[PDB]
Amino acid sequence: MLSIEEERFLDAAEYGNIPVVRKMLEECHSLNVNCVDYMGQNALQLAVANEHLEITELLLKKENLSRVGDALLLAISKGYVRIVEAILNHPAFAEGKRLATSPSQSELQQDDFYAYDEDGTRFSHDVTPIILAAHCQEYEIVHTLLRKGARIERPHDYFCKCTECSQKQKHDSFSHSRSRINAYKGLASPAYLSLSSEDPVMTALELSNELAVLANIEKEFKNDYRKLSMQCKDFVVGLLDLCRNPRQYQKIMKRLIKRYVLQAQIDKESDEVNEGELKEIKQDISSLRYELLEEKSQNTEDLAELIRKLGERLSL
Amino acid sequence: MLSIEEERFLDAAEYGNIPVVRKMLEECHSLNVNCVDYMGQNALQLAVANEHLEITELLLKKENLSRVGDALLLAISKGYVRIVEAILNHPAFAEGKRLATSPSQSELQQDDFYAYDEDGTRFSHDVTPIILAAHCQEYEIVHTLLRKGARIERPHDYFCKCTECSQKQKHDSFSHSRSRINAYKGLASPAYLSLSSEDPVMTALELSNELAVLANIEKEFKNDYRKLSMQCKDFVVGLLDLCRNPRQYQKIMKRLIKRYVLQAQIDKESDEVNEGELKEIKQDISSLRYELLEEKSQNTEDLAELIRKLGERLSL
Amino acid sequence: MLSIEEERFLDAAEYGNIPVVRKMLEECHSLNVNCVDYMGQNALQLAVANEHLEITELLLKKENLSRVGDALLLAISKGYVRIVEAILNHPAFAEGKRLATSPSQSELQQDDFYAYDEDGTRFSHDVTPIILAAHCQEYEIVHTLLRKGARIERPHDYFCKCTECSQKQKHDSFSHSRSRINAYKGLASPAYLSLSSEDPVMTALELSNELAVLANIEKEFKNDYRKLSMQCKDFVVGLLDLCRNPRQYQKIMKRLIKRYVLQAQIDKESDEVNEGELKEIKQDISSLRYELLEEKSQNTEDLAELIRKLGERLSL
Amino acid sequence: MLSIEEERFLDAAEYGNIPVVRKMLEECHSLNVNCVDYMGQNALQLAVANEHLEITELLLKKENLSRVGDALLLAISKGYVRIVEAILNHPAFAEGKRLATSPSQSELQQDDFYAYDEDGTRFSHDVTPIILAAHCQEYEIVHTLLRKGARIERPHDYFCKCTECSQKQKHDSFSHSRSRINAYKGLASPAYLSLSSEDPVMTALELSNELAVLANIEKEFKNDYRKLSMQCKDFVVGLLDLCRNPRQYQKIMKRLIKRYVLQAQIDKESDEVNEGELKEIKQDISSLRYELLEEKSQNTEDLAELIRKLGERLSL
Repeated sequence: MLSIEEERFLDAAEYGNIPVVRKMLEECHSLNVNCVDYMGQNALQLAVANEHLEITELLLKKENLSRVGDALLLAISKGYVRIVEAILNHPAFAEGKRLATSPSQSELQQDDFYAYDEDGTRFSHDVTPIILAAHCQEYEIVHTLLRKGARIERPHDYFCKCTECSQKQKHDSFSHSRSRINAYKGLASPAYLSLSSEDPVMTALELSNELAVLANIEKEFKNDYRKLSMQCKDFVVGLLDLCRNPRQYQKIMKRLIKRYVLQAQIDKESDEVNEGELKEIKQDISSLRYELLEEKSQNTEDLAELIRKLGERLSL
Repeated sequence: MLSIEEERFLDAAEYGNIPVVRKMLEECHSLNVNCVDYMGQNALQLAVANEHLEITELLLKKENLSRVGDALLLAISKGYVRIVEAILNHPAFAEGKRLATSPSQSELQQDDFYAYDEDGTRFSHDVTPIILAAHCQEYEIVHTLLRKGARIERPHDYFCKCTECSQKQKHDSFSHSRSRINAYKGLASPAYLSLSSEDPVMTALELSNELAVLANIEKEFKNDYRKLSMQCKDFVVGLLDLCRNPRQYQKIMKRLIKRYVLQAQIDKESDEVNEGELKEIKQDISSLRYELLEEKSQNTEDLAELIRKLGERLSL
Repeated sequence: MLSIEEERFLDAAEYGNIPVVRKMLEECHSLNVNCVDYMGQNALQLAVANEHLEITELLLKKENLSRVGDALLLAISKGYVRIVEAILNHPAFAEGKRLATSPSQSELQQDDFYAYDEDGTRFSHDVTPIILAAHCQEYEIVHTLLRKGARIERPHDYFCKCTECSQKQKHDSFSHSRSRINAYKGLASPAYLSLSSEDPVMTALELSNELAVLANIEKEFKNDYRKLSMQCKDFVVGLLDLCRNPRQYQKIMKRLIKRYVLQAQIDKESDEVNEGELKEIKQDISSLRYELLEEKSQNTEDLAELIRKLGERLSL
Repeated sequence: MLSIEEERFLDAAEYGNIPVVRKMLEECHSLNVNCVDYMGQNALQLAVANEHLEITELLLKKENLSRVGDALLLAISKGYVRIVEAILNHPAFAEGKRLATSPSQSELQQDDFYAYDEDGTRFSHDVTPIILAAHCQEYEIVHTLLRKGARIERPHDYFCKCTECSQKQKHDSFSHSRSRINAYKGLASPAYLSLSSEDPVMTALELSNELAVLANIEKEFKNDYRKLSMQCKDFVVGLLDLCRNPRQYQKIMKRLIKRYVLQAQIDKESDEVNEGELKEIKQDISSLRYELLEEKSQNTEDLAELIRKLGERLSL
């Protein structure tokens, strides 16, 4: 099943045995990168799912064997930012990986024998931030390149083929659950009020259909909350006048962008507390533990070298 | 009542005085392992109930005097995993201790003059994980050997004798509260839908009796939540078709196992916060405190040795 | 108002500048122990109210000037235990300070120009644990000596004089709010069911009066919760039989003591989280900060001494 | 967009790279203080909004380029105290900056191209503590100088001009939301009951107007809660008599000040937990990480110097 070195390396990747991870990796043994436990653990997914930044850095140093897609979906599926910046600095990125032109075949950084598929066999990596409304990740993605599928309503060329394949329409309502959350339309492309006011007529035309109804009604609710929240955070008369309707308009829009984003980040920081955040704090404490103890052992090794030098001097 | 060394050793076992625990244990005094305070504290139960992993390792190094049963029931009664792996690596385990063939007599790793009996004088150690739905501990136990009592409904050979003894039927309803929680039937033996659908008829036949009624009704509720939750996490048509009803079936079942286990672990990590987790964090901080301070004292001792060597050189 | 050394010493007593507290105290300046800020802060009350154990130890080393009563009432008014054990090891204790024979005059370890009076000008120190139901502090106190006022109902010798003085009857209902909470009657003196069943008739005789009514009704509720909770945690028939009514009786009573105390400590550890616990965690982190940084500065001082010795050797 | 040193300095100002902040600042490069990211981040606002006290100290050491107004509004908008004391020790303060005599023009320590305006283009810095009811900050401010606008009801000299300018009346109701919260009237100027009883007639005269009604009704509710809370915390008859109506009166008022402030601080410390406090704890852990690791690297540098000295001795 599992050798001794595999269990050492996997518990090291779990619990922040960072110098032990070093002394396992820089030894040239048959290290067997991508060892999987009873579930999909993959020795890197554990490092992402437990806030181990430098372990992910050391694993991305070895670009021989990896599974980067589930790693990025873990790092976005929770509120991590540093791990996302570490994963995006990789030669399988930087205008090498897009989302629009893609068949049903799987490949590198598309999960197969996955630990978990997030939400579908055809599922973009810019869909996970918007369902979670994580803003800074969308800054990073749209600053790279806006990754939106630009969904289409029945062209019937190859869309009818995928309609005849399987339950694609769940992914259709899911793709419309992309385009109307707070974070992307608060960051997409200017005159946000125009796009916000062109959404709910389209989702009511979706409500002409009768399959996924209440979800689209909730999307209309979210659009209404957007409109009211944009009407709330206004002080002077000109703010209200251009919320009702050149350079000053774009300045006022950027001001309301800043206000809505910062009040959304305040509203995220006034909630209850999940246990995963305490899991992250415990892993921080354990990483401090192993780093400080084994670098103190390195200090004792340097003192032993100095003692050997002094003993060689005293023997002389 | 208590000597000075006993109070030192007990507060050391409480609060993570790990090098003080070392300098007490490796001295060959009359150390009096298994000293008990005002309640059952036992100098090891404090280490388990306060997240002190290395103290439990050092105490399991001395296999002279111990009380392992309450230690394992503490380590499973809370969400500890490392302490469970430390306790199970012990010569009172590894196919040396089973659960089925057992009389009413107590023995080693069966608590007597206990700090606490968990739920009964005849109570298996694989019952505590399932009431708490801790998954990884059940992976470890069933990977050792599935430990289920395989309960029986009135054979009247010796079961009638224990019926005439005492209130065994509370333990009967308790033993049926084992077999229907999420974690074990999500991990027992394949075609989980068959076992889940054979449960509620049997618990309705229990509802023919009128002693413990609402508990069995709640078990039927939990089975219904299982069935609906298994119907939720499906995407393609074949998933729904084999949830409705060879190799592909077993693959689809393992996929749904992975999905349900990971969404259950996400649902555990989105709750409120008990104070015992902050107790664990405070004990982590205190363990860091004592480790770093007294190993820094060891560093000063090494520098004092180097100073004595340099003074002996300068005197020469 | 405040000199520079006073502000240094007060912020040191707040935030865990433990070696700075050392280098202020062991210097023989006019240190002015008991400096008070804008409110009652007293340079020791800050150490108690912010979890600074070693600072309280160093302040109790200097027994020249102090204010111990408010310190003990802070340490009991929150859930501290180590600070209580540190304060009780003091020559103003250990059968030197009692609670029954006491006039209205204030003295040492009775607060005057206090930061705060807890609940009254005549208020025992064993009343604060029972309102908070902190168990281990009551173990320590009753193990020293049970400190109960043994309240009396209208003797009219000097009780009528204090009745004619002021609103003593608020303290009368408060003194009856001592004697019926979970922790003391779970730890007072055996046959707890007898005392629990003799309480509510007496509090109904208090309900014959009409001043503080709903409080006494709530005390009767708490007594009912006690009786039902004692009826819950029973397994064998003999437990129920002696809960209904020699050596085995005392054994069964001690078993139910252990069970009720441990389930009460579990029920305390499953609640929501107040911000004061995070204040304690932040003060732990700051204490680690200042200890590790300034003892690392001591290590650099020792290395500078070794460098001076090596330079004196190389000059030779 | 951003150079390499700018990204290094900004992530250092975020995450507590305190010796890296030192080695960036004390190098005499074109460091570009006040670099702004995608939103207003300003390299100091990140240090304030993430609990980095020594980074704010090092940034206030360089008084060349700064933005102090948003820094103080961040430090007061959350519950920080040490950062407020660090910011107020600055030559743009100490009776150099007032609040009453001020036109509509912006200047130093008045935000422009701000990250965020808190509540208005004319908004005093003593308004943020009272809406948050932070007590110690108001002690510091009123101990400097009470900063209240002393609002006026229609003088029509220049007040009518600002009435004709814009929506000033939102700031009028906001300025009345200053003067009636718990913290300031619990700390303003004696006979608090007189001011508390002169408030609600004035806010009912505001309720003669019909624009902001329910807010003023809530202010009357808060005044009623004040009056009832002051009536609660009384024990002797004289306390009730002077709450109903010389030296003893002022003593009793100061006693009730102490009692109400300390019970308000207890009521703040019994709430649920926001995630921003865990953000502060994570930043404490990361600051400990970088400090201890890079000062341990300094210790290794000192040992390397000692090794070079010993090698020069052994070569001799």
